Amino acid sequence: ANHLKFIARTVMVQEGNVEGAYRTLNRILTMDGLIEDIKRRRYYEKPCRRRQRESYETCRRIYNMEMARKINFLMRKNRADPWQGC
Amino acid sequence: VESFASMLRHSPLTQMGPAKNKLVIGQIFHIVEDDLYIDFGGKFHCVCKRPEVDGEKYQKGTRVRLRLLDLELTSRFLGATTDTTILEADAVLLGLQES
Amino acid sequence: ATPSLRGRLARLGNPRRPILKPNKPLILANHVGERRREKGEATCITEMSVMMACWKQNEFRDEACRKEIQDFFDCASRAEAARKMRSIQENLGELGSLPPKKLNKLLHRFPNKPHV
Amino acid sequence: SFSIYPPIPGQENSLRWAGKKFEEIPIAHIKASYNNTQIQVVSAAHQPLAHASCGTEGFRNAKKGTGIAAQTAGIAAAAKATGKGVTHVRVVVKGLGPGRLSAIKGLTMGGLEVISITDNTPIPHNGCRPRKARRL
Amino acid sequence: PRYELALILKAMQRPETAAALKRTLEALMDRGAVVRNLENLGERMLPYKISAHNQRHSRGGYFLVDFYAPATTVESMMEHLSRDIDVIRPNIVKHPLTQEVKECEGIVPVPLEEKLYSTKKRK
RNA sequence: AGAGUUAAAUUAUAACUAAGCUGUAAAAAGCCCUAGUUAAAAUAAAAUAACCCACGAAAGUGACUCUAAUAAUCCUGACACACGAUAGCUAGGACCCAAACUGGGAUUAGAUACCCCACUAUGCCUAGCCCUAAACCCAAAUAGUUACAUAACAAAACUA
Ligand SMILES: [Mg+2]
Ligand SMILES: [Mg+2]
Ligand SMILES: [Mg+2]
Ligand SMILES: [Mg+2]
Ligand SMILES: [Mg+2]
Ligand SMILES: [Mg+2]
Ligand SMILES: [Mg+2]
Ligand SMILES: [Mg+2]
Ligand SMILES: [Mg+2]
Ligand SMILES: [Mg+2]
Ligand SMILES: [Mg+2]
Ligand SMILES: [Mg+2]
Ligand SMILES: [Mg+2]
Ligand SMILES: [Mg+2]
Ligand SMILES: [Mg+2]
Ligand SMILES: [Mg+2]
Ligand SMILES: [Mg+2]
Ligand SMILES: [Mg+2]
Ligand SMILES: [Mg+2]
Ligand SMILES: [Mg+2]
Ligand SMILES: [Mg+2]
Ligand SMILES: [Mg+2]
Ligand SMILES: [Mg+2]
Ligand SMILES: [Mg+2]
Ligand SMILES: [Mg+2]
Ligand SMILES: [Mg+2]
Ligand SMILES: [Mg+2]
Ligand SMILES: [Mg+2]
Ligand SMILES: [Mg+2]
Ligand SMILES: [Mg+2]
Ligand SMILES: [Mg+2]
Ligand SMILES: [Mg+2]
Ligand SMILES: [Mg+2]
Ligand SMILES: [Mg+2]
Ligand SMILES: [Mg+2]
Repeated sequence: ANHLKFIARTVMVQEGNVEGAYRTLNRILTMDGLIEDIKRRRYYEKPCRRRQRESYETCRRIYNMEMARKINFLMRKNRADPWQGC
Repeated sequence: VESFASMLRHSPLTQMGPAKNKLVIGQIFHIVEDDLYIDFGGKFHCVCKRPEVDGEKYQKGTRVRLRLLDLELTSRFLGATTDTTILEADAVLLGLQES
Repeated sequence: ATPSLRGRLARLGNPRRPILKPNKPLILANHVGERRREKGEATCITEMSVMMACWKQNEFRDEACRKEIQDFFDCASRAEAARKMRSIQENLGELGSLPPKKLNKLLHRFPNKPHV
Repeated sequence: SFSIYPPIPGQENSLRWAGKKFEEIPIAHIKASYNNTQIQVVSAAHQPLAHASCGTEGFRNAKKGTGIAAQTAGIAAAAKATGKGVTHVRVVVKGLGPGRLSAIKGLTMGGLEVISITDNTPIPHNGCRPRKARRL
Repeated sequence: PRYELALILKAMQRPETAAALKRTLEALMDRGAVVRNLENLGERMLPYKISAHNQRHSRGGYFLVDFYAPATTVESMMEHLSRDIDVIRPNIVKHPLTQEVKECEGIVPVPLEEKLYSTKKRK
């Protein structure tokens, strides 16, 4: 409100395609976590009920990180197998 | 008589030291269509993909140039006691036994 | 990089106080989560609306506007064939990863070890 | 380097639409609320040229929520605005609701030309506490 | 240097500016302060518009005053700065150069944590 | 613990503009001293950083700055001493927003509830009380060891 307007969260559509530029802006906000925050902040969420969220999120992030790594590590051996029908 | 420790101290696998970015010589002992299984002699063979240049030149018995990345592929993962082995080593293909 | 698990979990040794309380133990499972089927939206809605406006202005004589109508059916055929194609499309996978069957075999081939 | 989005308020940038500076192009406020949508098209001078609501467009208590209604309001809004002769519009969406995209499309399809989207959706830095969550 | 004074001042002409700075350092030298240096950072358009003394300002001049002062004092100078009619925002920070540089030796790599769960032959 | 400060948002209150605005699964009631825009103090609460894991004895503590400042050459120890989330009580201020209660509106066989709408004690400050929690990491303190060893499950087993 004290900041200069139109500098923030602004995309300018190129070659007149609107839908593309909107997708772009959406990708911005969702990349920064603002959509999850708006949606979060429609109602309240109590501090306890918040650390639960945090911890469940962070556990899940750890799991998915690890499992991802493991998958991409074992990726090589997806290759068609040499020894078949030994 | 040679003591084992002596055999160890003077071996090439020792002399090489750390595995990263080493320039190694290797041999192709098995082929599946795009994939060439290369024993450079270390413990485990590595795998490669036949390059676009001179495809038919790389055959079983052919000798090859390798840039050795890792002597073997291993890591420990979430809730694991022992780390996990691929039973291969990581290497890159440079040229074929440039002579 | 993977979030540090050091000091996080409530344990006998740990001098700190807990960070993560896992609901299910933190271990890589052997299998992988099955694919998530995506839901649909209302198909064609645009042409529907345009053709509505047309009949509103034209007092509902279908002969007055052929254009909105033919474009409407264009959308209907694009929609139906999009459904047929998304039915045969199961070779889609992740488009650059492998279908969860492959991941699961592959993961049973280099399982994760809790025991021993 | 073509179409860097945020054109500076300094004069180093010459790009004109209808021979106007980006500062002079009309602002269309879109407000997308879960039960509603409203567009108001205003001059760079802040003199309102157009107003359309999902209700003002003759929808009713629930149905006025939908994206249908949004594009509907958008069209007639751009009609009233086009009447006063605005070619180009820089748009701002306020709130996050059903008729965001629909209304923006509604301005285009309604024959009004769009340059920019910027999102001003109020994001508390932890000011006023929200109302309680619901089932409880 | 011990303390640092970030002066954002109402943008004026040169004489008025000079006046303001002068009387500022006078006030400081009166509360017992030793002034090291004066660094003019220019007249900038503020990042955002600041409302003080019933005037809402767009631009401002920027100044940096390094000085030594006794602990008891800082409040006094803050008060006399807040009172002032042409200060568009004051502040006083412990001068950055008292804070030490303790060498990042680098990243100490964190290994995966083991012996979380018991060894159990389950399933 | 003090003292000073405010970026986002919100609200008074004006200027325009349109008649609606709000609200749900769907509605109704409610408000049009309403709504969108443009201005704007106070009060309250502190996005991102945090995928960090620090500080405190615990409760607790994550907007900014400065002042004061974190017991013990360090073993255990009470019915003694000093603290102790929320809510609550006493007196005085504060009041954006939230909100037990209550009154409307739906839902329902009923609906003293879940959903909707207002509005209050109350959350906020200063001073004084009250001394309770799933105050739980349900895992006492201080030195150790990984020897011996699987009731079950959970955070593996044990000495002194
Ligand atoms: Mg404003
Ligand atoms: Mg987060
Ligand atoms: Mg501690
Ligand atoms: Mg605890
Ligand atoms: Mg559990
Ligand atoms: Mg917060
Ligand atoms: Mg309950
Ligand atoms: Mg287990
Ligand atoms: Mg106090
Ligand atoms: Mg403000
Ligand atoms: Mg306002
Ligand atoms: Mg207001
Ligand atoms: Mg609804
Ligand atoms: Mg009514
Ligand atoms: Mg966070
Ligand atoms: Mg924490
Ligand atoms: Mg101590
Ligand atoms: Mg003691
Ligand atoms: Mg208490
Ligand atoms: Mg209280
Ligand atoms: Mg009250
Ligand atoms: Mg008031
Ligand atoms: Mg209220
Ligand atoms: Mg009732
Ligand atoms: Mg019943
Ligand atoms: Mg229910
Ligand atoms: Mg009230
Ligand atoms: Mg409190
Ligand atoms: Mg607790
Ligand atoms: Mg607990
Ligand atoms: Mg107990
Ligand atoms: Mg004890
Ligand atoms: Mg102690
Ligand atoms: Mg022992
Ligand atoms: Mg058993």
